[PDB]
Amino acid sequence: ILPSFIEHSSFGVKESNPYNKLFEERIIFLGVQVDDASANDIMAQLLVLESLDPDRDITMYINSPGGGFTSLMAIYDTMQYVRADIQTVCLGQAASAAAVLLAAGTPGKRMALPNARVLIHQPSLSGVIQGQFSDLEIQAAEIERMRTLMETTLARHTGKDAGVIRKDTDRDKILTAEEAKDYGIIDTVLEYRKL
Amino acid sequence: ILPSFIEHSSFGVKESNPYNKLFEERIIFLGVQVDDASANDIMAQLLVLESLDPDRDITMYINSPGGGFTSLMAIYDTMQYVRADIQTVCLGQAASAAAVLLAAGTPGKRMALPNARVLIHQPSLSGVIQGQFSDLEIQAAEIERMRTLMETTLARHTGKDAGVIRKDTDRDKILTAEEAKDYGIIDTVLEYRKLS
Amino acid sequence: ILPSFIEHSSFGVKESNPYNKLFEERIIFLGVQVDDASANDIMAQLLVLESLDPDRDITMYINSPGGGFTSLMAIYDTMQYVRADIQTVCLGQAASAAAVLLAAGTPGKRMALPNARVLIHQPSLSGVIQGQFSDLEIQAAEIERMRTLMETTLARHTGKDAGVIRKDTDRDKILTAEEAKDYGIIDTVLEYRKLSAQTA
Amino acid sequence: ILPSFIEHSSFGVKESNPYNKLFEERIIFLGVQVDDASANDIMAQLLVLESLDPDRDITMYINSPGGGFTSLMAIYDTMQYVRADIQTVCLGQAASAAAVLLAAGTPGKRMALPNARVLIHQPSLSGVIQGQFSDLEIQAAEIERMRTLMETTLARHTGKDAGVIRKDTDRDKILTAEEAKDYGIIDTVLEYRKLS
Amino acid sequence: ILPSFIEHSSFGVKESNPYNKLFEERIIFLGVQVDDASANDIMAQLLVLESLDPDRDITMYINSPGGGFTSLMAIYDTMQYVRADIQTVCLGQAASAAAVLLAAGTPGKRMALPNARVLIHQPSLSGVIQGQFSDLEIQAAEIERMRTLMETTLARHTGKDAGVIRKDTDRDKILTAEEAKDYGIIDTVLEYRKLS
Amino acid sequence: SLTDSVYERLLSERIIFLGSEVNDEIANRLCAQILLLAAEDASKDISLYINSPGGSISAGMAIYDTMVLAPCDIATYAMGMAASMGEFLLAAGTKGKRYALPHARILMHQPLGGVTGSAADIAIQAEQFAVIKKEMFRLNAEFTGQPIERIEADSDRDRWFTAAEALEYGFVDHIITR
Amino acid sequence: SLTDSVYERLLSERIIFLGSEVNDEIANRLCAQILLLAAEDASKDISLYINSPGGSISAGMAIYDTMVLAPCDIATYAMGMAASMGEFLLAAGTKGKRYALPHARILMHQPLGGVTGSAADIAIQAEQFAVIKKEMFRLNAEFTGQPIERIEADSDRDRWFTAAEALEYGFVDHIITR
Amino acid sequence: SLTDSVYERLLSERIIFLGSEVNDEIANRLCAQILLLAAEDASKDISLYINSPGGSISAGMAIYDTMVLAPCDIATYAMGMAASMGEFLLAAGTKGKRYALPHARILMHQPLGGVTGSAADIAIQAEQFAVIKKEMFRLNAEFTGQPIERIEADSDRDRWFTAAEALEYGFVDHIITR
Amino acid sequence: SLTDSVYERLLSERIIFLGSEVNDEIANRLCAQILLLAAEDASKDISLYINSPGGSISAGMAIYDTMVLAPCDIATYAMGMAASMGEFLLAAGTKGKRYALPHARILMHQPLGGVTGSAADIAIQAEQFAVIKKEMFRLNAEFTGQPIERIEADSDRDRWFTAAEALEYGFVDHIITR
Amino acid sequence: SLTDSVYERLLSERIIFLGSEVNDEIANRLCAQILLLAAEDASKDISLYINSPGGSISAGMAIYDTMVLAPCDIATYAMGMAASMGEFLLAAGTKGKRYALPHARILMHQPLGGVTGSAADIAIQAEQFAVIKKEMFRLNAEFTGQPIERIEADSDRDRWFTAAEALEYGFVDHIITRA
Repeated sequence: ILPSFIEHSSFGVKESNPYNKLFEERIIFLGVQVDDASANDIMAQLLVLESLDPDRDITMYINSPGGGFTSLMAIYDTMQYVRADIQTVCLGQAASAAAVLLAAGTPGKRMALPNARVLIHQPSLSGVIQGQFSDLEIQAAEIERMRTLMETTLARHTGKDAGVIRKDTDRDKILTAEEAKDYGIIDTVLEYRKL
Repeated sequence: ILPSFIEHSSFGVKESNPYNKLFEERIIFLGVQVDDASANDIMAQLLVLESLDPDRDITMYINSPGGGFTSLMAIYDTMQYVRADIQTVCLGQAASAAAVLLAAGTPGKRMALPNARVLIHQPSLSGVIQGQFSDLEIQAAEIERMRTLMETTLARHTGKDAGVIRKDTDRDKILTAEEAKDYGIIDTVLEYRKLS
Repeated sequence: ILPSFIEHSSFGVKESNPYNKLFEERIIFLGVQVDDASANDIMAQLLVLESLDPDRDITMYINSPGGGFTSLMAIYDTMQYVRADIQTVCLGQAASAAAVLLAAGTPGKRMALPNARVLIHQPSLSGVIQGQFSDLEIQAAEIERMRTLMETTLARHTGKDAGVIRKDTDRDKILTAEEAKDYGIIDTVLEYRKLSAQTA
Repeated sequence: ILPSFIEHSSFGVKESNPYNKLFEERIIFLGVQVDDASANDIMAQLLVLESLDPDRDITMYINSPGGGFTSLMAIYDTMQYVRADIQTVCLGQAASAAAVLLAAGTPGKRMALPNARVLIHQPSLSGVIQGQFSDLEIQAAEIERMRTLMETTLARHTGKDAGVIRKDTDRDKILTAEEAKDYGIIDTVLEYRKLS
Repeated sequence: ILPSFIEHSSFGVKESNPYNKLFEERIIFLGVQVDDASANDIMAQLLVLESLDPDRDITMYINSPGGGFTSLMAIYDTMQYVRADIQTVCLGQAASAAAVLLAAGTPGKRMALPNARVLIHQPSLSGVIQGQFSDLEIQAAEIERMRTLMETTLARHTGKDAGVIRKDTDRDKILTAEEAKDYGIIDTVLEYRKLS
Repeated sequence: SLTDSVYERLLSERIIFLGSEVNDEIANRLCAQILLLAAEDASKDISLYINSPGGSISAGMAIYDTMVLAPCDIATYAMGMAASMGEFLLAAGTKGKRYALPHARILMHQPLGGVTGSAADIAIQAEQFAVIKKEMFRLNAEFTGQPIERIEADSDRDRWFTAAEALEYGFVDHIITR
Repeated sequence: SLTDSVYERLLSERIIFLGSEVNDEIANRLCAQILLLAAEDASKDISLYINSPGGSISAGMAIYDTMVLAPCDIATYAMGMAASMGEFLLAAGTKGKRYALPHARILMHQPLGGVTGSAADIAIQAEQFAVIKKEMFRLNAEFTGQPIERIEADSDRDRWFTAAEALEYGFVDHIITR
Repeated sequence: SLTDSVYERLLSERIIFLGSEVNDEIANRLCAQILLLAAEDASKDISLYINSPGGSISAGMAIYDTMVLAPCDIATYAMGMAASMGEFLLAAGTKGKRYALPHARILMHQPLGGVTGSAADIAIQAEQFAVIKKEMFRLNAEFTGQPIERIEADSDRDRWFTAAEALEYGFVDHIITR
Repeated sequence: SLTDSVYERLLSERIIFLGSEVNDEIANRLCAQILLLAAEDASKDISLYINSPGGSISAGMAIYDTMVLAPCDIATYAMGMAASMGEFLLAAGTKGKRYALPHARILMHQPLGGVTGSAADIAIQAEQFAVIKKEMFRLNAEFTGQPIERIEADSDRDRWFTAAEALEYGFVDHIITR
Repeated sequence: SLTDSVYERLLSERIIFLGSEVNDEIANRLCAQILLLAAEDASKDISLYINSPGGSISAGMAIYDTMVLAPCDIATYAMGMAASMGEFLLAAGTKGKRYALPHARILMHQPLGGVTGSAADIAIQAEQFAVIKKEMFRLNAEFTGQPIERIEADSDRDRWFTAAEALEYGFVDHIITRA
């Protein structure tokens, strides 16, 4: 259950969700697991926002446990591609793929809330790919590529060496918001604005 | 969860999705696996866009892991058939069938984002077709046809020899956006347009 | 995911789907497997279109892997029955039952896209009908009838001999769009209308 | 997938389905299996149509593989009960219960398309009714009643003898549209109206 | 599939279902199995109809295979409770609980179509209630109460003796519409009212 | 097999058990056993211990006919429970030699079953029920000494007997004690 | 194994059981047993106790042919229930030596089966039904002494016989009593 | 079979186990064992080791009656756990020769069961619960030496006893330490 | 084991059964049996009773080659049903010693199978079908004496033979009657 | 047990069967049997009848090494079907004593398997595929007498052989026959 509400104005009266109101303000919410379906939805929202106003900033709210590598790259390419600057904000967790995305925001504009959590790790395949060795060797090759591409593109955004990333991600690597800033994944850690 | 929003104008005020707004701009999204259902949806969209304005370009955004052969051909025939030019843009992956479609855009207008990935491979049948040998021989025959038709229609669009395609697709063949351009599957690789 | 869009006019502003816009233009889409449910939907659409304008043509877009025999005949009868001419257009595949329908459009108006595929074959029953032999013998009989009725009605529309159809369909028979034309299942093969390659 | 469309008029502009347009024109569609749910829907539609205009005819389009006996009788009673004449039209199949309904239209107004098919048979119970013998004997009795009621009411409408119906339905009995007319289940067989 | 349609008037133009049109005319449809959910829906409808116009009659169309006892009673209490007279009409079946409800309409106003069918029987529990004997004895007791309450309330409305009901319902008791009238469950049997 | 070996040893002592639901499978084995024992020693009694909830009539009648046709006497002991077919077979034991253990329960009721198929098929099944119901009652009447009208009536629903009550009804000749 | 051991001991007394659904498996064992017993003593009778609900025709004909080709006589006892193939095999016992136990039930009906494939495949299956239906009737007519027309008619749906009725119909020569 | 062989050897030492849920199947085997042992040596004791969570009353009463009717004495040992029927049967051992192992637990409670069917059918079930509840209480009262009123009250819900408590309540005569 | 024991005794009489679907497992056992019997007495006939619905070609050929390479003759009896591989193996019996029981049915048809992988893989499977279809026909032609063209044509769909018809087609040499 | 008893009697005649999918379980029993037979009579041949669709390489190599290390000769008969590991083991029989039954089919192909885990884990699995593929080919080359390049090429996909063809390829020394 997710409420909707109505907005007064001299022009007229409109119904909206929180998610729509968020989008109205150029905020895209990345909250599920990055499956092929959700990725298209993100790209489309990105592309549409650019089309609607190419100069104004797009902001991306991230609380995602991660997701598909093929999708990660497609989203990434789209983020980088659009005319508008991308502001990335980790709200809870940015794990796996989501971590790379968080990191892939435009420099200066990458954030996290203080008890946010960033986790990086190398690509896994749970479930099994079956096949002739010839097929499996091709596959394995493609996976090494995929792995080194994750490392390349994190290296690009973090200012770290690709080989260092590979070492740090060989096993799972958990980062507090502070640590994530040090690592070069985010620029600033949001402080609370309460009165 | 996929938000909708509203568009101001002096004429009136309209509600739309991202997918609809995309469609309003003659962009068709090919994102699922190309099952018979989705294919009909793609064809209908194509046919409708042509009917609405036959001169203006149709663009096809592709991020698809592939799909049915029978569907592939139908979509292909529809792409080629409509009056309007087709622009194909690979965001993410264009695998299997989706690769052929990507390739099958009007020459000059086939694109991919830089870390996009194109995979080609010959037609597989996971799951088993059961039958009398007589039936299975007919089936096998039809599959050889289907295979060589994939190779013909790629050859047409890539400028490669059909026999070469067959050699290259005998096993899975993965192409970076650059490699895909070299192969003749896309024309250009999109560079990022970030203002900064 | 299937977008909707809006159409401007001096009369008013209307929302529609592709499928609705297609229907607005007297095009009925036959894309699923011809189950009893879908068949009713097709017949209703046909009947309604006739009721809305009996003189104008109805077009039927076909990309169907086939379907029920009992349904096939119902659709067929309705196609033939309505006042309006029927135009049949195979977009991808017209298999099994769908093939007969394709063939059953009004002569002159049966088409296919070039890499379309038409498959004809005799009626199968996957799954088992269980019963006393007396019941089964009745059933079998009814199936032979159903089989020969498919052959009759194809013969009618293809110009071929019923016995020939039976021979050609004893086993599965796959036809390219060209082959299908030769076979007398469609009249023309659609050529692409792209404006860019029109310089040839 | 079932399209909707819009109807122009000088009064206003209305949206409808094919099924609604059909109903607007006093046509009720009997296309599913006659389960208790659907039967209520049919009765309600019949009752409503009568209430809306008791003099004008109601027409019932039938393509149904059959259905429940308890439901058959209810629908039947309703068909006969309403003020308006009932025109029955078999479009594909009218089997089992559906056959009786087809037959139960008002005399003169029962029809079928040419390759339509009518099947009659006695009541079956697939699945098992469990019980004490005392309970089962009561049940059996009630089933013999139900059987002979089917035979009575077909006899009434076909002009045949009840006992003859019973002989003919002991096993399944399939009828072509022509045969069905001969049998007295329908009055006329629709000929195609194609302008050419 | 259940069509909707539109009603002309000089005041305005409204869209409705058959079920809504029915309700607009103070007709409540009792067609499913009387589960706790459906029973609440029936009560709410009854209560709302009373609130809207307490003097005009409410009619209840019954084609139900029966249902929960706890629900039966609730519906019953609500039927009797509201200011308005209740007219009960059995269209197909009124079995088990439904039979009691049919019977429980206001005297003079209980009806059935001619091939309708009324079945009465004592309360069953298919499925098992598990427990300590102390719990089971309490349960058994409550179920004898429930039983005798069905018999009481039928007796009240049929003009029969409670003990006679018990005897007659010890086993299943099936009634034709005529028989049901004799038994005192309905008052009149509806005759078909068609013009020919 | 320890259980098999234990029954075996009893079997050689002319003691057999009907200790479960009455199937074709259980019935056949019992029938075989009664056949084998009769063929061994056609003069000595057979002891049939019964602790069964009931079962198939068809299968039960195999046991019953096999009992009746045996040359030797067949003594029946109701232990724990003799229900439905179990009661029938108990009561079918040779007169005088039908025993109940003191806390055994006996259950008499009418047949249960099922109905399926075409109305014609069901008409037939129903006809069969009549025949069988009648016959089973006739026989229980014979065994117990009660009139068939009381057997019908009492059998209408579950009818429970203690050992004591069963004796006076005539299912059983004696109650065993020490 | 206690049951095996009990059947074994009967087997050596030339007594075999058809106590279940007639499969290929059950048929083969029976056929083997009849082969083995004939080979032992080719002069002495074999007793075939039948308590079966019916089964595979194919499998049933294996048993029937094996019965017919045996040198020795084959006596058949209907105990509890002899249905369908069970009835057929009962009635196929050597004439004069076909018995019914007094409360056994016999069930005669026509073949059941299934229909599967392409219309062509089904046409073939159907053709075969005709052949089989015909032949099974022809044989029951032969066994019973009834005319094929009455066998056809009576077999149309389930046809039940009491031991008494089965005797007069000709499924069986005697009814056993004592 | 190693376990079978081990129990066998004990069985020949007149030692029997009730080591599981009490079914018709388990009960029957126990009843057979007691029968077999009595028939072997009618003078020597039988030792009934009990480690059971309880079970079917019907089945339990088969065992109980079989115990009572045995010529020889029946010693009962509560090991690990004697619950419900398990407690009942323990307490039903011949007086003086009912033992608890020191860390055994005894569980007394009232019957559990189920209710289903028509209201009439349930009325009957219920009636029977009354009969059974009463008698099971009567018997536990007899075994323990407690008044039926206390058995009723204590049995209303799960009632747990240590070996110690079980001795003072009268389920058991001795506790074994050595 | 009673069934095992019965087959055993027949096995020592040089009688083997192909009584089921033809697997690798069944085939292997048969092949072993034929190997064992040949190795015992290389001069005396082996009798192969067949009541099978057909099965694996690969597995069937193991049996066939084993039959052919055996020193001794192999007599084949069609009982109940010899279908598909069953028919093949029947017809492969040593000429003159191939029998049908009078109401046995024989079924001849073409191979069935499946098609699985990449288009390349499937191309290969298909190629294999051609080889196999051809070969199986060639052999049935050889066995029966029919021309390969008729075997191809008749085998296209299920082709049913009575014992009579099977004799005149050449699947079998004799029909047994006695 | 009738089947056990029948195999037993054959076992004492120094005849063993590989009649199924090659598991660890089946392999172990075979290995045990070869061990037992060698230990009984270390001079007399063992006959290994093979009707198998293939199976585990690991499990197959147990059988192979056990065959090679045996003192006595190991004769191999291909009956019905010798596929994949089945073909390998057939061809691994002591040279001169490898037989095919006339309508037996032999199937040679490359290894299949699976890939799962972290990219690192998969990198390792892959490395191993290389090692194994290479070795299995090396050995089939040795058995058959073919060059490793042809074994690689032919083994790329399912490669079917009739008894005849298997002889010429070198999987087998003889084809058996009578009349």
